Amino acid sequence: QAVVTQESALTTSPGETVTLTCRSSTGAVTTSNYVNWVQEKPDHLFTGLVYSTNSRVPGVPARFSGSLIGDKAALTITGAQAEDEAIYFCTLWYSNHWVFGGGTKLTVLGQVQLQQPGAELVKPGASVKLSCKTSGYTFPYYWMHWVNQRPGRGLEWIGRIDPNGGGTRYSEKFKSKATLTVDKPSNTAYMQLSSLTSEDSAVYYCARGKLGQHFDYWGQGTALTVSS
Repeated sequence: QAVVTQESALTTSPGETVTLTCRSSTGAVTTSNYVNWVQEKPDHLFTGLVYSTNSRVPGVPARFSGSLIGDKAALTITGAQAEDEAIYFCTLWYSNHWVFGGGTKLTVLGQVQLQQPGAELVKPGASVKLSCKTSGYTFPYYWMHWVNQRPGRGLEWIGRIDPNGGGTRYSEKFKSKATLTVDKPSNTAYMQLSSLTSEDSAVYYCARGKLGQHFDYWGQGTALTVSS
């Protein structure tokens, strides 16, 4: 329902400081929105940088820091590097669903694995079960989220599953379309999509998380094409 707005693009130079912001259409961003910041490199390489406003994901360089500034959330890069040229997304929580910002292309002048099939091709009307095989961590200690991205459109949160208890939570838009399950013996999360139409053509990502700590590691996505 809400709309999350980021700068279209920004340009910085190595060694400089750059600030990206994340705005909520409903009012000020508070810590109750649990903003996460995720970085997209080419070849569908998403990595989480900050979770829950200000916590840095372990292993992320110290030059990344998250905070609140005025009514907005902010990602500050102090001493930017050429490798920081990428697209930066923020996510906000609204009581029961995540909403993605539109992303900021940052131009710079000058172990845990989530394995997804690269693509799928099915005729309309079919059902499919996408997979996400994990390694490098103990599977049932983390939730698994699913996110999709339609061509020319933004990231949209589908839902999550907790492998231990089994509990799921879905975005209203996807309740009739998607069902999340796990197979713990093989460290695999599944998402079943039913009665596919051409509007279901998109890249579908699995992304790791746990309570208060979401979107740190990502699969590379399954590009699903529905066509007759």
